[PDB]
Amino acid sequence: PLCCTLCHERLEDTHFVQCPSVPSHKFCFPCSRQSIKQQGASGEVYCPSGEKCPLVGSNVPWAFMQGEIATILAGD
Amino acid sequence: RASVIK
Ligand SMILES: [Zn+2]
Ligand SMILES: [Zn+2]
Ligand SMILES: [Zn+2]
Repeated sequence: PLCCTLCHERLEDTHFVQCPSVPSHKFCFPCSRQSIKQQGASGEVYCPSGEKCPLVGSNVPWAFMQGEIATILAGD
Repeated sequence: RASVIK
């Protein structure tokens, strides 16, 4: 089933974050909000799995764009 | 890249 990697909640009928390089890394907005809060205290916000997963095609961790952060932190 | 938000 399509479920959040961190809290295991089913993702149907909700928005979620999809890691570009690891299809199974999917995160609900509540978990993504917590990850942004925790990570952004110290810099860029990488994959909420903690694994610093790369961009597809480049050897560098992907990170949330400012617009993605703003979308997620606005609330439901 | 495309947005990560689905
Ligand atoms: Zn979750
Ligand atoms: Zn990932
Ligand atoms: Zn990126």
